[PDB]
Amino acid sequence: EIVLTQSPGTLSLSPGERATLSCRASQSVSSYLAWYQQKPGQAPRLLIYGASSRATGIPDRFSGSGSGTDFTLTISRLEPEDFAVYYCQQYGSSPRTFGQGTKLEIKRTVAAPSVFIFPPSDEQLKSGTASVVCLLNNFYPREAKVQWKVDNALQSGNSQESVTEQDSKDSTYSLSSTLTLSKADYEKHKVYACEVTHQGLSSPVTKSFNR
Amino acid sequence: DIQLTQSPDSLAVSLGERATINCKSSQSVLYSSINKNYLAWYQQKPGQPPKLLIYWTSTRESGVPDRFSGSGSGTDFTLTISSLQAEDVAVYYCQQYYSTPYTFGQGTKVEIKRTVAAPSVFIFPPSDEQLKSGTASVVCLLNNFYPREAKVQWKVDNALQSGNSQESVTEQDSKDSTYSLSSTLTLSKADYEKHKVYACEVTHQGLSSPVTKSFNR
Amino acid sequence: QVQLVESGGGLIQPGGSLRLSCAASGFTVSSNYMSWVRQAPGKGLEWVSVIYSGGSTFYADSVKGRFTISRDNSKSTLYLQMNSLRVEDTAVYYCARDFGDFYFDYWGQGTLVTVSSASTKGPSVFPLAPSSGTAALGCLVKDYFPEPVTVSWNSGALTSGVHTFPAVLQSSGLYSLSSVVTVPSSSLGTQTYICNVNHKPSNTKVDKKVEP
Amino acid sequence: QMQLVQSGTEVKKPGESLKISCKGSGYGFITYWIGWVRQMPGKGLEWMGIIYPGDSETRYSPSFQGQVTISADKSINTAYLQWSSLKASDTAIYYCAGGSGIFTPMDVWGQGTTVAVSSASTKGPSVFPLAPSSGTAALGCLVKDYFPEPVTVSWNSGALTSGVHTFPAVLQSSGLYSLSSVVTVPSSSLGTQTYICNVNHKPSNTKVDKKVEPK
Amino acid sequence: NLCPFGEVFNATRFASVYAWNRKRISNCVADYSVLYNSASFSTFKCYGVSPTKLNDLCFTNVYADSFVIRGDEVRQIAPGQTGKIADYNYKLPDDFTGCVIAWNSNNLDSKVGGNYNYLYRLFRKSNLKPFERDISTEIYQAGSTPCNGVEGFNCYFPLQSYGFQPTNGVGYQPYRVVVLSFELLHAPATVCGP
Ligand SMILES: *[C@@H]1O[C@H](CO)[C@@H](O[C@@H]2O[C@H](CO)[C@@H](O[C@@H]3O[C@H](CO)[C@@H](O)[C@H](O)[C@@H]3O)[C@H](O)[C@H]2NC(C)=O)[C@H](O)[C@H]1NC(C)=O
Repeated sequence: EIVLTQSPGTLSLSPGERATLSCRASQSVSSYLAWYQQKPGQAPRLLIYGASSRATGIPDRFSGSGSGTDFTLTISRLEPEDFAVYYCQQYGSSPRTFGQGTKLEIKRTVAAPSVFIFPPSDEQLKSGTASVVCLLNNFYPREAKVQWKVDNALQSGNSQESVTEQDSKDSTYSLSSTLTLSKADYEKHKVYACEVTHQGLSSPVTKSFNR
Repeated sequence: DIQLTQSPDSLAVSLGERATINCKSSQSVLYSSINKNYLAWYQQKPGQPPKLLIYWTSTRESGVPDRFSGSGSGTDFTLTISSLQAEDVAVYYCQQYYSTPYTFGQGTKVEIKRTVAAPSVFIFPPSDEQLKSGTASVVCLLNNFYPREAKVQWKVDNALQSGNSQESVTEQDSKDSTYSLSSTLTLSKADYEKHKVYACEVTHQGLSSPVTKSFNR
Repeated sequence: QVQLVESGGGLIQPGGSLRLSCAASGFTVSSNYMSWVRQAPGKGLEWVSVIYSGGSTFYADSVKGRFTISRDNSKSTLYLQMNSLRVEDTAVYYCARDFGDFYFDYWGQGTLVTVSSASTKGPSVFPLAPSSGTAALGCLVKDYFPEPVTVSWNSGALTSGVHTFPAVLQSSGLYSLSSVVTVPSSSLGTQTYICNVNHKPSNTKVDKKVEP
Repeated sequence: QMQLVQSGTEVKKPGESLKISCKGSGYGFITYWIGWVRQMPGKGLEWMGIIYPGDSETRYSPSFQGQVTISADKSINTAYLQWSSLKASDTAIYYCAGGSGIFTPMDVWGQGTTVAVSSASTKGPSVFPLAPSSGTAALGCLVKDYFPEPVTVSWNSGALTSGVHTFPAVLQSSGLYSLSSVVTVPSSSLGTQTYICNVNHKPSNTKVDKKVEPK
Repeated sequence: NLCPFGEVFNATRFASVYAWNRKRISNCVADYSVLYNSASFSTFKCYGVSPTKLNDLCFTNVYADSFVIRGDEVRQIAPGQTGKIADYNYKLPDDFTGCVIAWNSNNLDSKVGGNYNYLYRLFRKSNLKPFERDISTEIYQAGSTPCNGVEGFNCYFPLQSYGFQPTNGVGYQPYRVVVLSFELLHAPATVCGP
């Protein structure tokens, strides 16, 4: 077993810059290293083989380097579609092993989130469960803080958050926070507010509704 | 799992006479590509590790005297010790290395055949020093006899005893090729003092009638 | 052109067997190295098995004695039997064309193998009514197992401004997903919005109309 | 030109782990495959397995496949036989044998390693006299209730060696051993000469010089 | 009148594994003591024969096969083995009777740049039969479209070059391998010991 330790874990670079990725090795593998690009929802695509050679159909802006233990993948003239998780694979000694990956983000301007709140539907309320959904739409950067305040009391333990990948258009994130409560514990309260703290907001934005 | 059964289990051959051991194989142990049977013979003197004598059913190991000859093919193999020096008293095994796992024979003991010698029967009452501790040990000794077969029975007040006697036999003596057997009768002091006559009855080929050695407490 | 299409993924109980198929186009399967590579949900890539052009088979230590790689040249398909499956084996298995046991120059779309003693359950879709410029609405796909679930808006007509969040595993052991769209504050009653939720493992297709 | 030297005698309780050693020295050992042979007391030879030290390729007998583990260290030219949990059924002398290849006879053998797996604890022997009684007289000593087995009995401190018979130890139902050694002397020197049996039990460091004479 | 074992073992150069050299040895008296008493070999695994007993018997012919492989591939020179070397370059029969000898040659076969002169076969449609030698350079046809002798899509060169460099690990280092095959057919025996 030989472990490939990539670095950094993730990166964030603007379009047109140069992205350098490092792939370390437990043991020497000579030039027997390959690089792969895996866009979200897609299979990995061969980018570099032999640690220097470029696979067919790959633009010249990609290039490989490194000799026996330290390897470098350099991507120049960054395009919005050239960003995904990049893996390095060695084939010097069996078994072949990959790296943990190295994500690449398309940086952009700071966009204030658009906050929307959705009360649970009456159809769902019949089944005995109420779901309150708070939406953060088209914001950058990814980092954001969402707090559930029911009757001005902070709630903890029933909120799950989901974040989409970077949108192809506007390169913006979107986050969903859902609060799950019983119909009983739901109608034992009046005000359901969602407070959002984001870099693009001067002050936290609160969206609330009354049952 | 090639099985190797060899006969006889015990062999008695006089000094200078011929000793023959047969080794039977379940499967064939012949390599066709080399035309050599993959069978070996080993000698194990008492208290010593086995020593390789003959390999490939015919060829003897370097340093083996010319009196050890291997023979046979297929599933039948024989070890022949032409003449018999006293330095050959051991147990001989036949082992195959044709295919893993390697398997040995059950073993064939070779003793020097000698004249029928009657045992010298001696019996020892338990010592007074041991009697203090509360256990009495009666020892019956058959000093020099041949063959090794001998029946030993303990009869206390003409009553047979079971489960309180253990036997130990020496190896064949290097000069006169005689055997020594000791049967020890173990009893508690209470059981020992509940009886008077302690007899040791011995049956042997060299005795016309059984010999009994006895003492009174 | 090269195509690699996979099949056979789904939900299987621990210890139960499953067979993954991978039809290949663009090359002869008998004359090429082919490998199976699995990627755990949220983890990295792991090589599983490889079959040489001469027919020789090699497997990883974690899958030896349980997984078997085979090819059917008459069907141009690469198979992967799995037999004694485990919960740890739950991963997205990829079909890759190996170049001399070294690197994978072509990959299949991948299929998801879920190993659990859980029971397949259909999702329930609930509307997210728009509040009282631009407006936001969506549907709530809740309490389904196992994933994937595909969500469409107006049978694929509504594409721009649609965000479908990744599924989240709830404390009940069931998945839940939300899909939202961005539409103008006008054209609310003039246009009818319906979300098409499809859960193939449960064979559930629900078209839920959303309106205030 | 190669010789095999094994580790020393082992006395262990049941459930203990054990790892005996076998080192070979001489010209070669790159051709030698090292196997292991078990010999239970009074039984024949049982082949346990074989290993090539260079690449640690190991082949096991089906009877010993999972019960034992055979390893090696090519750095020091030494093979190993390891038990994770010993049993009384493992009480046997273990030899390591060497042959110049797989499917070849074993020409170099070790001296053997004695392994005794018992719950019996170390105990010194008790020596009692086998006093002579009524042209040849028989006398001896009784060595009883000792553990482990290595026990040495001499007469007149190694001087009297003709006509001496030391019987093999017998394992009593108590888990201990008992040995008897007897000598053959003329019925004349009973009073003129003094006979003493020298019993030594190194594992217990017990030494007894017991005088024997008719009562 | 001794057999020319030194010409094989102590050769200045060795052949690639795909084009493995074989030296037929016959009509000579062979002394193998220079081999089993040596200390330079890293692996010496004999199957079915005993090197110490080599200076005792007779054979019809003895074959010495010479080539260079990697350290990780030395294990593949054995009966019943599978791998790139054992399937496409050099295969031993299951009933193999002989010895395989290898030693590290990182000092003779590794250059500052990759030696790239030792080669092995990377692509083959079927495994090699035992003791078969394939030195074809025909372009491997990975698809249904003929290659016509030009490399490209679905058309690979069947040979690959070992990248022997002194800075690599022990596994990647070249190892010179000499395989001793003993043939005993129903014919006059010409190779014997002293
Ligand atoms: C290839 O060359 C090597 C040296 O690199 C040869 O090894 C040499 O073999 C000779 C054989 O006579 C050895 O000489 C004898 O050595 C022994 C000690 O092992 C000694 O008892 C004798 O008096 C005599 O000197 C020599 O030592 C040995 N040298 C080395 C360094 O191994 C080898 O023989 C050649 N290859 C073949 C196939 O013969």
